[PDB]
Amino acid sequence: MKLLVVSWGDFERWKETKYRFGGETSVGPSTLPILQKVIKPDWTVIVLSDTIGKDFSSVETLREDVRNRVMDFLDRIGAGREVDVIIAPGIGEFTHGSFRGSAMDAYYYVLHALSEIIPTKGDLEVHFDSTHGLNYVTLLTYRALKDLLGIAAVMNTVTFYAYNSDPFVPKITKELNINTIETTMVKPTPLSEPLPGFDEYLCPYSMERAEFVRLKGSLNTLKNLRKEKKKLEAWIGSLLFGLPLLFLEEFPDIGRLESYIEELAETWGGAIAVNAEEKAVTRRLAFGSGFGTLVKLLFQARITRGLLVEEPYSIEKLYSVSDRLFRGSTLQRVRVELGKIEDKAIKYARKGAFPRDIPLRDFLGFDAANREVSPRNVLAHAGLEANVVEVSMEAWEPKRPEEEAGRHTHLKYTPVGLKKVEDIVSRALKES
Amino acid sequence: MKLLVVSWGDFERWKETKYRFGGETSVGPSTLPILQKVIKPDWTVIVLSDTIGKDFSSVETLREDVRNRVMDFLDRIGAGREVDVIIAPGIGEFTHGSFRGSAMDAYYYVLHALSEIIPTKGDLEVHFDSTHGLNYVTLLTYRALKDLLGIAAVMNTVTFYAYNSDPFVPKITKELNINTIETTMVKPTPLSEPLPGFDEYLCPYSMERAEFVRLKGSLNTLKNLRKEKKKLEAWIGSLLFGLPLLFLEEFPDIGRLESYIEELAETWGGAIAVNAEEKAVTRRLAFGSGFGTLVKLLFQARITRGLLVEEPYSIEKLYSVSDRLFRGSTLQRVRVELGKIEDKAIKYARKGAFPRDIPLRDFLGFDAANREVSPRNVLAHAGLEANVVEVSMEAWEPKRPEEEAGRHTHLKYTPVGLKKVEDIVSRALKESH
RNA sequence: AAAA
RNA sequence: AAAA
Repeated sequence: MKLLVVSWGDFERWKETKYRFGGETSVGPSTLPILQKVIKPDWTVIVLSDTIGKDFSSVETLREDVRNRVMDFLDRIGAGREVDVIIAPGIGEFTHGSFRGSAMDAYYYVLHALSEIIPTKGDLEVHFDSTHGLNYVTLLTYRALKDLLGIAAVMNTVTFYAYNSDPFVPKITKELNINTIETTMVKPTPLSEPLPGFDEYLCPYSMERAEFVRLKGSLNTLKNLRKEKKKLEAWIGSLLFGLPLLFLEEFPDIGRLESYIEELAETWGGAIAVNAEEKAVTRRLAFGSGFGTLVKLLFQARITRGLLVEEPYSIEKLYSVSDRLFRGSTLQRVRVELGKIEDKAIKYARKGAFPRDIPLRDFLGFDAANREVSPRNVLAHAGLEANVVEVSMEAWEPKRPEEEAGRHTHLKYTPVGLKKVEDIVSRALKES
Repeated sequence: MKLLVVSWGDFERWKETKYRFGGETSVGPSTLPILQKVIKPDWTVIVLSDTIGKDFSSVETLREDVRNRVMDFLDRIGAGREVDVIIAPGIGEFTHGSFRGSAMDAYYYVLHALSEIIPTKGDLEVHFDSTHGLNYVTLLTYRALKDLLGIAAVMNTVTFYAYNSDPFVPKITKELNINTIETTMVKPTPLSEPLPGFDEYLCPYSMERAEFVRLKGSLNTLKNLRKEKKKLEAWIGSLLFGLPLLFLEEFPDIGRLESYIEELAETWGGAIAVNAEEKAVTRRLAFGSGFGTLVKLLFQARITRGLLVEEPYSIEKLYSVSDRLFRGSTLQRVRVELGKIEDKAIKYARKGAFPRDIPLRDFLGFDAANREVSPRNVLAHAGLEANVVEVSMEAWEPKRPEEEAGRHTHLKYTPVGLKKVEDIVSRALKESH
């Protein structure tokens, strides 16, 4: 699936010019037609600054005013139906109004918007045009794209192209080439940051500190993350460190994460004070890093949702999860660890024993006086530590035990063992 | 070490205004003086475009023109002269003259320039200003900056701050606030690229096929790299996959890497045609991804050179190297592998046994089942695979051998063994890309 | 070329 | 420690 993203400023002030790109030529005031003609994208995203808004009655009359004039202009040069328009929150003192807020709200807002548009299934071919955006909006849009495509690259092949035209110089211009300024095959980069302190999800820009303590107290998100923070960090660690059984058991509730983000989102929007006479928007809450982390976490969950197999969690299923999720030395580590448990299960099967609800240490046949659960042993053995995992073999009549054992041997963490592992993986994620 | 990097356009076109930043305030046409007042950097880097220069009698009269005008502008404003100026190869047809070539030249040029500036020892606090920058130069400077800092963050703590001022609107503007648009603890990202084909180092932009083929065919770099490729990729993989013995045995020659980057950079430089009459700069050669990879490879080697030692490689040495290079489950896996060989050395020592030039499989006491060398076992055992490693125990008189065996036990790849590991690690680096 |  |  091919995707085109473009960073736009004040699209009206652009002049009639012609553009060359990929054995084609075009005439008009923007690059989008000839980009759409050569690239043939399955979908197009237009990131604009809201600061081009003129009518200041409220927030919906700014998001509307801007969307009216955008859709007018896309008709003028024929950009078709397959188009999403992200009106990011810009800032500054302009001719037709004022806009005050955190500069970084544009990143978090566009991160959030992109994370609902970019597909979570199949391979991605992403095309980015920086020709006519603001310096900071184009930079923040770029970083927001790469942050999400990095997570997408875990499960799928992701290629990224960035474009920019020859500079438009008004007095001496004949035609502007669309120069390719980047081509990269995007590296798989799973979420590798903990969830921050419960002060870094929404922050007060121009809100009184006593009023903040009031609204922070009413948000059900921060109270529900008080419980789940450690269970979610355990899942983040599962991908980063190669713990396939922890990946499955700690798999987050996607409906629940949707609702946390929706609440922080509409809480932010509802703190935007619009004065129609002073012509001045004021975003009194700013998005914190924690909002970013939840959006990246939800995106990583959607990307990997296909790998959440039905219980019980057998060796054959853990191999299958691992083969999709991990690469390099991590994948081979996990395969040797599962292979060890499988070979033991084969030996048992040949003797006609099928141990049920046996600690992994007893299954592998360990000495006593090594029951302490260490970081080293949890991370070095793909999270399959001898003192925190319980093994079960569902009894069957073997014919080819070397093939059957993997399907019939099931692993789970003991309730005590899962809390120790959560603590270890969460701590290791914070020391990073 | 605090570093300020600043993306600039036509500084002569900018209007006088006021800037707010970190409690202090500033009158002037540029953000740099207040950025310096508040951040108090140890060194400042200004990144701007060739396309500002006005003298086409030579390519070196064109850079000293831009440099002189930049030096004069720093006098006009409060800014100090403690600065490096990077004049990147820009594109476009302007009134004062024309500039043609690959747009991606700016990326590779700035990457190269920054690799010679960014210190390869100590922690790094990096501050990046994009207010005055032009779109592509700023994206490409940001990109090149992050790519090098990611390699730096393997050995040292690196923090990245990014700034952009409120947008400027004529006469409405009283004071432009300088916003922080990024604050990042830079993740350790070792190089995960193979060296590409000999098509992708220098390419012809505007040059006859035969003249290019002559220039390409004159490069010592491409001939040497043909044979050196696999050892360098084996080294790249050692950082990525957690193979501490391969890191030491395959540590590249910095002199040769320096030599390859100088040659390709001079070939590119010398292929710039400056037409004095009709005011035109044509860069007849373009940099390829291969140039970028080499610049990054040398930077990573400079960053890690402090870990290298002479040929006898002890378990204690592999421990201390691993604890600097590796993190997460990769580090913990390496320590378990070393721990196993250490614990076997302790056992041997208590018996008064000190085996020499013995295969690791015989050292650990293995079956005759599996002699084949597989990617699975090479990558899962931190490259310490039983059929490619030789153990040597330097004889001593033990008293507390649990603490003594580490220094007196040494690991070597066999000549056959090392070639098997080079293939597996090289192939795995190319399959993972 | 601080809204190609 | 069936390369724990």
